[PDB]
Amino acid sequence: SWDKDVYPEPPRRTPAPSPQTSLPNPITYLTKAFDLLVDRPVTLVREFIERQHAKNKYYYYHREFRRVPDITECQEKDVLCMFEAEMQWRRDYKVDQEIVNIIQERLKACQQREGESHRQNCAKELEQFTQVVKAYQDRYHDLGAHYSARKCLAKQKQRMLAERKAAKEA
Amino acid sequence: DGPEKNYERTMAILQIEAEKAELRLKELEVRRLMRARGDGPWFHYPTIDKELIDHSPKATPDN
Repeated sequence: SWDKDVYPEPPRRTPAPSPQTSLPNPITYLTKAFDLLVDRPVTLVREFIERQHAKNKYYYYHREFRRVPDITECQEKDVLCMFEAEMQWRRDYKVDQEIVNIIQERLKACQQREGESHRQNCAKELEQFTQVVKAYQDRYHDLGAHYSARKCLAKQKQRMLAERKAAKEA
Repeated sequence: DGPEKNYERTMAILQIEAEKAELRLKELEVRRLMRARGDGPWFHYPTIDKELIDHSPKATPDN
């Protein structure tokens, strides 16, 4: 269905029913009615559709992009190299947006799953969210609507220069 | 159109436009030098033709 490592879940722990009353549980009998009247006919329809799909099985693939030289390796104003480097940077930018979305979805699912214990039990998801947001912010934030690989590089070199100076003074 | 056709069509467009931009910049530089120095085919304002001069002996000797 989906990669359990990319979208992890803990092992579910349900407690067995432990009635302390003589009254019948209306939920238990509604569950039987739902299984018989709703789930069973629904499952039959799907199984029929699944048979048709097996008769006609065909594939689609995930496009793989070869790495090309990046903007740091492009001569100034050499548009042919800048174009390939720029299109690559844009593709990675769209991928990093989705990486942050994956981490945000982990954080949101953990908070709902852990209930009232979420502040303690979701620490690791929160910490990972904090790190990827920091990395994403360093790469791309404040570039403006006309962002480009060139502006991304100019921002990185500014950060690197401040980091070198800070260590120099240290 | 597939993404490879558009991608490589873009490169062909970029090559033509980039080459034209370079030629446009050279022409401005070439024109500037030719006009300032007059050593090229452009801005070649005429001077009198020397084949109009008479070289035969004249009526008097000093010329």
